[PDB]
Amino acid sequence: NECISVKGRIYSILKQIGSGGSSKVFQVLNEKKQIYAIKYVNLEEADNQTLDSYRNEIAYLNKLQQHSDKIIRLYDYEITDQYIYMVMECGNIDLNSWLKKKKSIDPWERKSYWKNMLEAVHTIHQHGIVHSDLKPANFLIVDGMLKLIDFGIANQMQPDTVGTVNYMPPEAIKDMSKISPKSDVWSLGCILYYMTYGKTPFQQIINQISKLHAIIDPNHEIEFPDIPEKDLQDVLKCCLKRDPKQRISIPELLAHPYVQI
Ligand SMILES: CN1CCC(Oc2ccc(-c3[nH]nc4cccc(OCC5CCCCC5)c34)cc2)CC1
Repeated sequence: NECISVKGRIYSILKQIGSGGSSKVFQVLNEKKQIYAIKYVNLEEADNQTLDSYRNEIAYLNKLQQHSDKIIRLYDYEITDQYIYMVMECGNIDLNSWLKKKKSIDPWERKSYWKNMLEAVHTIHQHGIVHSDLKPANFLIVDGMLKLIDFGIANQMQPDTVGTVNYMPPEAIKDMSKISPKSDVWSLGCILYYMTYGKTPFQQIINQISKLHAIIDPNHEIEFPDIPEKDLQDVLKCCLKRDPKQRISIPELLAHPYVQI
């Protein structure tokens, strides 16, 4: 029996669903037994740039509430010099844990999930935000629809019940600015590829250094096996174009036959 108090309201912890460096996400219940997700951030041992990323993430989450329902709802928040408490809507499961369960994915559900992802990422791009680290763990399944959890400004968190380089665009590897909204298109294309063939475009390469070479290698042809949905095979080919200027954009993806027909 452990509780959390946010802006006068008391919440009862069900379980810890996520943990990072200084952050924790809990599944909670209010006095009316309504479910919520609370993110706790310990600021006692936090630097100026780490503090600023959490401030910028809260600000953008609050602002982008009214612009799209495909962005996680932030009902309330408490921020002091010692901690951060964020009262958010609780989802059923994240897209990474849902896809790891394998099974059979319906073409109607995959198309509906892809539309939600395009809308969420489109909304953040319109307000000058480029995620740059999109992965299925950044998306949540709530009321049968996908919702974007974070905008990639603050630190990423691991589940509770090691990250990936599979969704990293070739521009980010060719660099170290070349990062633009097109970098998120590649990462979205990798998630859709995983939703279509049951694996990411470079999942066959278990080695991580040999994987990084394959993403930037033009001779390393990405396999696109034939499927009944021909419009789906085209979006995947257009999203996974190594040249960012030749790669399809979000406004072009929203007018593509795969989401319109
Ligand atoms: C492994 N397991 C976990 C619980 C459950 O799935 C989730 C339920 C709720 C949620 C969530 N709701 N609101 C949320 C608001 C912010 C963050 C959130 O999670 C972050 C982190 C949680 C673990 C996976 C990566 C993202 C949030 C998310 C996963 C079933 C599977």
